[PDB]
Amino acid sequence: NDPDFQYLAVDRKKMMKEQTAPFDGKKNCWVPDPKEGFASAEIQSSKGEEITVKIVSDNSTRTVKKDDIQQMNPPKFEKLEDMANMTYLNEASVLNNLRGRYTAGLIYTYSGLFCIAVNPYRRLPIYTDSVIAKYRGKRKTEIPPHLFSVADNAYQNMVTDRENQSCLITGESGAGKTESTKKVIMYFARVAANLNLEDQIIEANPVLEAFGNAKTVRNNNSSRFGKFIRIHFGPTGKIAGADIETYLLEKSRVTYQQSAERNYHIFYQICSNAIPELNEVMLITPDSGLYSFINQGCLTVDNIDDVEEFKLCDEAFDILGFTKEEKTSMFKCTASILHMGEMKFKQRPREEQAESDGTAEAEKVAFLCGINAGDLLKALLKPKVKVGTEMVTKGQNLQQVINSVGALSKSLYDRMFNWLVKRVNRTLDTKAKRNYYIGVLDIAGFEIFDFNSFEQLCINYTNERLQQFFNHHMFVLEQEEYKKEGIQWEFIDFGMDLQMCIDLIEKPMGILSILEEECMFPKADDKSFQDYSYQNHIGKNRMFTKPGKPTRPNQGHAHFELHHYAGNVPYSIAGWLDKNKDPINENVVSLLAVSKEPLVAELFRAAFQTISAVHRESLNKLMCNLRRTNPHFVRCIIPNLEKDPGLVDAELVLHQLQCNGVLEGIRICRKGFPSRLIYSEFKQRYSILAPNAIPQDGKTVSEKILTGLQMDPSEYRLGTTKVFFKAGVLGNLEEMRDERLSKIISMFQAHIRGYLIRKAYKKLQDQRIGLSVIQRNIRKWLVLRNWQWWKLYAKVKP
Amino acid sequence: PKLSQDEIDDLKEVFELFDFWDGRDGAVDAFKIGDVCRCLGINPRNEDVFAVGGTHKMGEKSLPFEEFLPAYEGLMDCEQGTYADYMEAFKTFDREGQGFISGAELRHVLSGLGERLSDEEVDEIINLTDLQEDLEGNVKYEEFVKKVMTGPYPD
Amino acid sequence: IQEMKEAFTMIDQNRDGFIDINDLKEMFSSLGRTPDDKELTAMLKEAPGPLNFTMFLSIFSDKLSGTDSEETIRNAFGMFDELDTKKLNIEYIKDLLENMGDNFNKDEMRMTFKEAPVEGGKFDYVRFVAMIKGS
Ligand SMILES: [Ca+2]
Ligand SMILES: [Mg+2]
Repeated sequence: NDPDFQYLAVDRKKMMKEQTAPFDGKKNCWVPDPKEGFASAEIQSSKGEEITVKIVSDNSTRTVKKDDIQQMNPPKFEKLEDMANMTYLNEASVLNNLRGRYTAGLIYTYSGLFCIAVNPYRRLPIYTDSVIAKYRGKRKTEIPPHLFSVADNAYQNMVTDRENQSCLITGESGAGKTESTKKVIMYFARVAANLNLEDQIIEANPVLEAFGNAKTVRNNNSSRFGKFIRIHFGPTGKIAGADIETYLLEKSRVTYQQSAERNYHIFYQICSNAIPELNEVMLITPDSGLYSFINQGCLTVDNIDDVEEFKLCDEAFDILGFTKEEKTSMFKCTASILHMGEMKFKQRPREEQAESDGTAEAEKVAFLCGINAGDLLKALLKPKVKVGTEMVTKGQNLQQVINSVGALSKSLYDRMFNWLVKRVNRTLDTKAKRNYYIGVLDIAGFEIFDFNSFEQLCINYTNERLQQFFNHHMFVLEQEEYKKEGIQWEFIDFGMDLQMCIDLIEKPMGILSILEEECMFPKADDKSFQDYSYQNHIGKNRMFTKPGKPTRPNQGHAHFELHHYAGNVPYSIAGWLDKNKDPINENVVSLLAVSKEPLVAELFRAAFQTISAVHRESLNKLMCNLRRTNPHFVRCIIPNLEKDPGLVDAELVLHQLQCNGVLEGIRICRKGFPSRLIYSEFKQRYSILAPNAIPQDGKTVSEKILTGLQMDPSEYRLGTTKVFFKAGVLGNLEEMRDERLSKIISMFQAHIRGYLIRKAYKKLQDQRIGLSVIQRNIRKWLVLRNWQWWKLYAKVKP
Repeated sequence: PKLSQDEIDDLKEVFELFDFWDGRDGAVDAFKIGDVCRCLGINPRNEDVFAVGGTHKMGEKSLPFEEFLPAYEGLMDCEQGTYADYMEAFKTFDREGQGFISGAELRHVLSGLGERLSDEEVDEIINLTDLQEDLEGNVKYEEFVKKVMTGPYPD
Repeated sequence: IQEMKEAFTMIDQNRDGFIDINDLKEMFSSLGRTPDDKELTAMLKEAPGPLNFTMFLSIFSDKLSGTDSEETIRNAFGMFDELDTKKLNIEYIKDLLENMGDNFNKDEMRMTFKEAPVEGGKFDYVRFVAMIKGS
């Protein structure tokens, strides 16, 4: 209760100070608020599948359905820590306990396995060596909800148990997921030597943070790639150093900028007057609105001013280990792309074969690469093949090439990235000794939009796969707790339901395969593809549906809906067979292979396939890896869309918690026997429900209670140490307690009322004969004094 | 649920006596039909009595023995509490878990919960059982719960 | 049995060895203006005829038949006065008499408290039970 936990748990006072509510359990329940998502209520009269209802703070009489009506967790489970412990387990109930702890500064909670966290918008004491000193070694159930817990517990994992650990952290970068990441290592160190690595990597940030992070419609800055910062460990839990890896980064942002989205930040810092000394050498002008591979819509941004970094980056360079010599190749190389999209040509009139006009830029980039400006168009315009024996030049439709370049614009970058990594993978390759690690993957999570396409279907697929992974985890983690309790029958693996949706993507004649197919045939028509998938799916798969009812504002009508854990998503397969083609012109390779510059050499040094094709595998690479690492989780959440502390647009969290997996983990939880209890803390809490059948043990006292009570076997399952009940069970139990005490007290009160009176009774019987004697004679007297005769006697007494 | 002629005889004297306090006339105010039973031997509750005629205020409706006896039936059955029933409930406040509860907590239970008693009433019983609040203001809810149960005329 | 034969002679004026409707107002008026005929006659309506001594103390004895001692009565009060204060609060005893027991009627009341010791709101019963018992 010390001033440290000041921001961790609520002072035991407001537990004893809760008052207003009694939980008329029968009535007060959550309701679907269009303004607050789920507001508190109380009922009155139930007609049919309709209900007449009024609100709490308000008193609005709404008419709601018997379905939209959600159950409310009793006062008991409030501001509750691990939420898999609530009796009722739904959204509202979840939503709240989060808004509740939040509406009380609290920003960490355990949703089963998932650790939830909300951005405060106000840095707070929360992180300190003292606190770190406390958790240091303490198991989950010992101290409050806190990111530090996941860590040590991850630490404890890698060291004690042998193998590797992973801690999947996610949440729109409007949740500051990165800072939390900082912490994870700060702690992964301030406890790995107490028998910087932290800072070092924070500089490289603005490097990769001017690459893989761009302004995508919904975020001035979004990591468009997936990092897995592995932090290895030697024979004796020794930080060996720090290494990174770059998972599926979208190259696409290179050739196809949408209307509100342009490339990556770099060209925006390069074209910006950060350095007039280096502003020309690449052959480009200062304006950020005149570059075909950039002017599709956006330019500079608000709090971004896009300068300094281009200068600070310049520094992060020197800093590590690589002269300005290669550093230079960079600046320039980056330019090649710029002009590359700025190249022009033409074919013939009613014939198929291109020709130039932009040989200057062709000359530009070419030299900025050490290639004969005339070398390019030779292997580029009407290229050269390489069949079995003699290479035949392939006539060049504006098609194949126009894209072939969009391929070079990218293809280079990708490497020019994978390389850049390997480098920073070197700088810190300050190797000591390596045996294990505790990597920390972060990937852009699920995406449901106003208009969904190919790029979406993929991230999800990834995610769809990712979330599975978890299910399975929480499956086995459950499979032991049950058997560690003796109480154990079983239910099939959880991660199976997700297969249906997964195989409807990956597996052979499936959404992906098809597209992987039609990207070869030269008749690929958006509708042609649409056609095959249906004939291939719809009508006979329950994961592949058809664009239902327009749910929100004004949707962007599409061709189908995939049944994702998150929900059924609308995917507009329009222009897919057009974005996915990643062809290979086996010449440019060699051609770019050893031009004149070193890099240019090794990179290409070291077809006509597809992104998905790589995606598919690269993914495996990711998943497979994971399938061998005690998983951990962290789901940061952006309270609201206005960096305004306190505020909470539930809506914005329900969608988030819907895409976290949390809500599904719940659904997963719901099924079995969640709410477990120590017979110890079970009897004392629920002994009142059948006081007369308790001999007056513990695994017994409870044994009975449930029994005398009529507890339906379905409802629970006794372990050995503790007892498990069906979600919503305790709810009843509570309510029961609630009336019995209440009554039992009244009986006790009405047994006092007896006493008090059995007491006076006699005093009351004697008193009768008195009121009678008083009542009797005062009458007699009243008679004599009124008697005319008693007037004579009184009259004279001679 | 079938008073013996002894049992009935007893119901009379009481009823008889309780009607000499509202005014002989063979009528007992629906309000005392609770206090009457208490004298007979049953510790019914306010809900229990309100649901047999029982008026909330005195002098709202009077009862004849012929009308009364009926009601004395419904009350005989009303769930009467027990030592465990009680102890157990008084045990959910004994956080210390040693048979003690704040002197004021108690007062709270007895007149702040369920069918709130009356401060005078809480005093009367507290005074009638000499539940001497000890040292730091604490009482053994056990022995308080055994006295009230054994009535005001000890075994 | 004495205060009837001692004041016997004067129980009548002309002494016909008996009584006389005219010897009634004889020693009646002597003190204060007598009453109207029906009263003098009705006042005789009790003993259904020629009254004698034993038939006199059969009316004057008939009345005081069931009255308790000045201590009984006394005691009948204090069952209400517990702190042995020798006094009932005014409203408490009025309530006793008028709503409980064999209630007193508004008149019965009126007569009961016309001249009843009552200072500061405390009916002094030990004395009132003298105002009664010709104390
Ligand atoms: Ca009456
Ligand atoms: Mg005469």
